Amino acid sequence: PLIVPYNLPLPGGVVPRMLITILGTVKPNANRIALDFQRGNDVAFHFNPRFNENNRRVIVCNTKLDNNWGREERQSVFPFESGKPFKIQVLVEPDHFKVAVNDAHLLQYNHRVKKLNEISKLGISGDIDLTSASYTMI
Ligand SMILES: OC[C@H]1O[C@@H](S[C@@H]2O[C@H](CO)[C@@H](O)[C@H](O)[C@H]2O)[C@H](O)[C@@H](n2cc(-c3ccc(F)cc3)nn2)[C@H]1O
Ligand SMILES: [Cl-]
Repeated sequence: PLIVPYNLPLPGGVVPRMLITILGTVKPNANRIALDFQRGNDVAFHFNPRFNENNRRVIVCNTKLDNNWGREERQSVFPFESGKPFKIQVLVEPDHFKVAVNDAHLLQYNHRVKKLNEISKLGISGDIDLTSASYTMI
């Protein structure tokens, strides 16, 4: 329903209590997905499901500053399944992004980029059919 890669503007950046919801379906035989919360060219929060990294499924999270990736954070809980519909919810909290998939808490990612009100775009990329991408305040 939406064209991938998709850019969702986040007007005025993010703020605690802001909830971002992504609905879509993973393609058959998917290889990768990425969500990129961006501050200009920097990536404040990269959330990257990998379906086949050495025959393991893993989510890699990181930050990109001045074109350099930092220290990866890895989660081996892997809630996505090729061919199936999913919901990703990203709740901005004071100290971290809090991510739930299909209504189950998955991970938290501490804020490395601290100018939250400059994290003004979300890019959505990879091997999905994207149904919708939106935000609200809770
Ligand atoms: O850190 C995180 C980054 O990781 C690297 S790979 C990394 O490379 C290190 C040096 O060789 C190595 O040391 C680490 O082991 C290994 O993980 C990815 O290319 C990076 N990426 C992934 C994507 C991407 C684009 C579109 C999509 F739909 C899905 C994903 N765009 N950029 C990024 O995910
Ligand atoms: Cl990747």
